[PDB]
Amino acid sequence: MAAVTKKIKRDPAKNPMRDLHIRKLCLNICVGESGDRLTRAAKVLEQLTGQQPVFSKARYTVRSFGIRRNEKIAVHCTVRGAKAEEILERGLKVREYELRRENFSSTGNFGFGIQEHIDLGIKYDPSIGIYGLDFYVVLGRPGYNVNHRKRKSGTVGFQHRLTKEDAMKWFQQKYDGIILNT
Amino acid sequence: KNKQYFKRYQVKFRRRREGKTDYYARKRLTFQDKNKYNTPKYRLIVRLSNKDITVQIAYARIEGDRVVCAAYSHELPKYGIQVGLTNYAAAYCTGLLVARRVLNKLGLDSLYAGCTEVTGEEFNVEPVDDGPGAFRCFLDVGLARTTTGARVFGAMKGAVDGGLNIPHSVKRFPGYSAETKSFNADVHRAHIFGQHVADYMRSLEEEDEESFKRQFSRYIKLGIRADDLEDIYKKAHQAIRNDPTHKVTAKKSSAVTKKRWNAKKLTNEQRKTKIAAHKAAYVAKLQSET
Amino acid sequence: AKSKNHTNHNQNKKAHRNGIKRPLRKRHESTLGMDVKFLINQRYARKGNLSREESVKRYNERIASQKGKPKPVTL
Amino acid sequence: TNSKGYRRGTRDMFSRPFRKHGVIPLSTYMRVFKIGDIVDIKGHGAVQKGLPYKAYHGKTGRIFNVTQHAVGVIVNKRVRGKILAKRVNVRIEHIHHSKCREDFLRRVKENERLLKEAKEKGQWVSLKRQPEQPKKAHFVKKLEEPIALAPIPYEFIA
Amino acid sequence: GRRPARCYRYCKNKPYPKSRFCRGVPDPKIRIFDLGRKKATVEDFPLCVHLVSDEYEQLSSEALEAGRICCNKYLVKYCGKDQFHIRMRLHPFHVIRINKMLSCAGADRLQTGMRGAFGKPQGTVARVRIGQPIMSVRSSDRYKAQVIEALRRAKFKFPGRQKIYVSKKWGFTKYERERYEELRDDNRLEPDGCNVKYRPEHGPIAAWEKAQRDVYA
RNA sequence: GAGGUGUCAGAAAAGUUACCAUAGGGAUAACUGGCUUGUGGCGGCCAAGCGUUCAUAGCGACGUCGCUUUUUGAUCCUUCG
RNA sequence: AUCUCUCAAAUAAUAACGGAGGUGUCCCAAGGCCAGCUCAGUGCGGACAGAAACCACACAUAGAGCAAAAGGGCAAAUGCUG
RNA sequence: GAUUAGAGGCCUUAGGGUCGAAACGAUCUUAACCUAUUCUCAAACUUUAAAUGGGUAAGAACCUUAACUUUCUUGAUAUGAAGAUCAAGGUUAUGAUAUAAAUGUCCCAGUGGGCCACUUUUGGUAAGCAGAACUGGCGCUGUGGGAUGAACCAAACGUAAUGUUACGUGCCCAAAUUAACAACUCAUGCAGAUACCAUGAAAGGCGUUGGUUGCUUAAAACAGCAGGACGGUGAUCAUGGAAGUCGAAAUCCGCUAAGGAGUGUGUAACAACUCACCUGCCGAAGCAACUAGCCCUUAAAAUGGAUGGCGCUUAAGUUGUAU
RNA sequence: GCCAACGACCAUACCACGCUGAAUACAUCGGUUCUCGUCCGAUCACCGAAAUUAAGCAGCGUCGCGGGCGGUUAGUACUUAGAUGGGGGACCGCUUGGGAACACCGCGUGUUGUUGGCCU
Repeated sequence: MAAVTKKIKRDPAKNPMRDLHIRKLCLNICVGESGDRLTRAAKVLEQLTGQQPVFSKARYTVRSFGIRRNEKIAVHCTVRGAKAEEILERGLKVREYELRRENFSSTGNFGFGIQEHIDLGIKYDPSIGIYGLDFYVVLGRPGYNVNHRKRKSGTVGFQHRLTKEDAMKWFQQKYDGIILNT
Repeated sequence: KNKQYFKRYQVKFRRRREGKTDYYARKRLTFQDKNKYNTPKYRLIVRLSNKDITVQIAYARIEGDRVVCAAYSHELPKYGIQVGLTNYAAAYCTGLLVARRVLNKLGLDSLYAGCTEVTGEEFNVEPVDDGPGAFRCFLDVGLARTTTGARVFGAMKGAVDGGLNIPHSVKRFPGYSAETKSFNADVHRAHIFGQHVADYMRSLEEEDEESFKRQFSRYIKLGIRADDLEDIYKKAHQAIRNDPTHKVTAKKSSAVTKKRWNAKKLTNEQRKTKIAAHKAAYVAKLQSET
Repeated sequence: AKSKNHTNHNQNKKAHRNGIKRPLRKRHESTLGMDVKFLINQRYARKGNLSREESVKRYNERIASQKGKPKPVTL
Repeated sequence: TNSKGYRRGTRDMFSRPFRKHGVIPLSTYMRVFKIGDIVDIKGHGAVQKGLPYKAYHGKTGRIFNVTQHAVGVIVNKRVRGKILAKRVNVRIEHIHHSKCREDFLRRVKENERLLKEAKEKGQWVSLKRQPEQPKKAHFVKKLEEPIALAPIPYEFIA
Repeated sequence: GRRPARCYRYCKNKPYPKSRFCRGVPDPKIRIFDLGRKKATVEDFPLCVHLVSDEYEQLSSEALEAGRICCNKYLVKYCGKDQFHIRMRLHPFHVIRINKMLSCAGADRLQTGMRGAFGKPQGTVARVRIGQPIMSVRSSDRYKAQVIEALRRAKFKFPGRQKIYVSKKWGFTKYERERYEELRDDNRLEPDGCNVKYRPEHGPIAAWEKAQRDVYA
């Protein structure tokens, strides 16, 4: 606001550092039960990711479906680096990756539901059955650790914060999928 | 939204807004007992950065902390430490440095020679009798998690091997395995001599040349092979005990108002002339169509 | 019955009749309930006050044993 | 039909100010306090470790015993009516430094010095305070816009 | 039960507030405070006339119900059915406690000798000070006779003594009538429901700019 | 240290008397007098009205303001030799 | 017997069978301490997914929580988890 | 924490719909929601924050200077601290007060029912009731004044002379019917008359005395006694008549100094009929809405009766003052 | 004119947005063998530098929000104190003194300490 822009020639404000790197992929299964209905969903993820997953205890007893405080209804696991970008393209062929428009949170994040989890390069294994999955991919830029450190922390700004268009271009650019603007 | 938010909101302090101090160690460190009225605390700051660690001895006061002495790892290329300035072993010699950069101020150089043969045992100093009791200090790490063998404790290990009486245990020195302790002193003699940085190279001498195009590059720019790192770090210990010259500087000066530089702040007159034309420009944008 | 339970009339006319009686100004005061040494230290310095005229000069000559005190200005 | 007990009617003695909540600023622990010093008591509402009672907040008195992190002050409490000398321990943030001596201690310097410059001229001291006298006889010119300037009312119509 | 207010004519206590657990209190129908063309803008009704009091009177709310339905039913007779704005400037936000002898059925046998002395709630009241207007009628300047005579018939339902200002205001504004126009005539005042806008300058530019846009183009 | 006095600075304790008693009490009720008015009883201001029409011949809604104290109470001033 | 806000009239004190409530317990952690993390809620997203949960990113001055009444108090805690 | 009123809004929360099969094209509407306002408040609400207040200080028991002391817990001057002796210090450190103050014992007697009052205040509808905060009184206290009285206003009291004072001076009743004043006020069953205090309302009143605003008037106003007053148009609204006229949509004008689709009796038609208006007439101020002084009305209780009494009415009443 | 560490008072420092930032720096940033922690080397932990000044951060801009200050609302509101002052009452007036508050208008946008350091 009334500050002289004047464009001192160091860069055209291109991307030397705004390079839009995928931060992480987090997985979750929300199945309203426990027991074998839990741990078979647990042994989905240990072979699907290679990380030992963590469960999640429910927040409050809702009694519309009888889930209880500390009942461990749900399983979730996170993936950072060298495994996100292979799991997602596995998840995109089953997605036939022209994925619908939202699917796109305004903070530059995008996730999607899938069904029929066998087609992620795994055997059917009728001992465990089928399990419906939700995916969620969080993207970032080089620099977001400034938000998440203990010492001299701080927020980022108008940009490097990711707009939704930063998440739709980058999905249109690589992986070549259209966004299905319905 | 968020407008009478601002009338009631008040701010956490300054250095909880920057995220620098914590004010829950700051009260509890610098507290002296209020009957030993004004004899200060003399704690020991250790702050570390991406480039260069920092160790200052200080005691707080009403008007900001006084500082008796400070020693950085950037001084170390005098004493032969050219690269690798944030090792644990590079953190060792800095805490060794102030523990001899400060006893010259007190003249405590005849007494408290310290652990002259460093090997990794907790040789807290002894009060040499009939006179000067040993210098006292307490560790202030502040905002780093005190995990078992962090870089900040070699700086402490520099000081207690320098000769400063600091109470400490060993449970955050490296290699003292808490399953189960394992007073294994010798892993210091591999760490304070920096050798596991070298043995990282000796376990990477053979796999990738690009590993040397990766991390511990520029040892290759100075020919620093993975064999003589102790011989650097042994030589520093006898050379830091030569002369902490306290970094005297006699530029004196090129400092004053060069060149302007930082966009002075527009008094109300030229503020008003900015608004006077802007209101005149907007009717000029309106008088254009009519 | 109930006429007058708990009033303050005539209560500061009484308290200002044999009047309001400031405490004291005592030169020395009781050290009863002070820090208990502290006071054993001052009970040790009270005994060792031995020099009025004699040794009180003499230790300056002992300062000159280090030709004075150039060094200890720091701690 | 009561008060009783020990912290009743302290919705405003130990309320915090407008937006001075939070971490106590760390100079409060750094002040030096001596024995025989004079001191005030404003019970700090965010520190529960030995607040003064409500009958001593507002009251000044002399320190006479200092400890690790509290101070034993002597506060005059009026009872009926024989004023007692109490012996109160409080912590540090329930204490401030008085200023009531601070002006006098700069009056002792200057009356030592207004006699010190008058040590050489000799005469004369004029040390003690005076309350406000009448001013003097002046005369003042208009000099500057002669009179009237004349206020005369018209104060109702409304 | 519908207690008279010969017994409740003064500010006898520091005023009772309205709690948030005592539900069971009587629901009044004093819900109406503005009457007339309440939707008309400032340009439609420029005359404003108050009914200013002369004591620290405490008004009942029975009187304020009558003081609005009196002045409606001359101004829907002698002013035209929309040419005004009756407004109560004064809300009855207090409680009166009535310890009455509902001491029939004759065999409780402890009822009160002086045991106990709880109060019992049966309505509201509205407290007034000197120079505090109770109603204001915003209308057009033509019915000036019709409104100052409408408020005389609102006096005789209120206790106390009232005085009838015709304002130098331009309706319900804070502004003087001539001083309204001078500030109005270029950009500086903006229309609203029944009021105006006050120096939209600071800040920062576009509110100065866009309000200068539409007055230009 | 514990076992508990909650009437909580701490006796171990059911009623009745119209068959009654004593010491007293106007420190205390029933009774007159006094003060008081929720109740009792009460007449002006302003008119929405009714009054076929017509406001006020006669009444007069919501208001509002005053008046009496033999009742009803409210109190406990006076009196319990 | 006892506690909290009000009465209470800007020290503290103050009364009525005045007003609104509380107590006779509860806790081997709900006590201690060191470390880590931040809450009410709202906003955009994600198979079965509304009020449905759960994962997820931003906002979030305490509008949460702190055994219990009420009042103060607390944000790298006194809160949550270890 | 209650809370009135509307304004603005992409809205997509949208309710009716609507143009539309629905609209997903769009239209407004209505509900919220959001934005900038707005009316009124709060013993158990606060950003701000008085007066009256509460605390402490105001010098020799002071001010510095020194080196000594200590076992110590803290410290390399074996520094700090708290002290023990020396060195320097002007004129003693706001004002005004001192009927003497300080301190023991006998905690010796009595008391541990209080009432009244300003301002504050809670319960009650009120109370000469109930309960508190402050100061002063009564209790214990006479005298002067209020005719009268526990507390009001003056004043506190040894026996006397003289002189001089808050309330009063028409007579009871000492001293003014003032060789002092201006005004206000007529009161036919209570004129009014010494603060507390001995009850009184709202609203009036062409009773009277002042006022503030608004007119009209010397181109002669108001007041009283003359003239004209319909038609274009039974165009028109109204048929219980409309024709100017119970009630009128309209709607001007023509005529003309002055006549309007018209002013009048609880006159259904025409019409009679009169006002408005103008000029004649006379010619100095006039008309109205207010406002607050005293007076009045409101204003009604039981033995006979109370400005204290008589009486007073250019006062012996009331307001402002003087000797 | 700066930078880092450590602060003090703790918004004139905060928030939103936009621009700039020489050097010293700080960061961002590369890795997981060790120490070390994690479901996940993101967080911490440890190793050391290729990249970058984008962002943090620093400096500024805005009739910005807020917050700070001053005038002014105002000798106002309220209030000590006094009257055998007014009024039927509410309440008011006078005398003697103390004397605010929102709003409103303006004006400022952190000041600094100790220690090393850069010098456009």
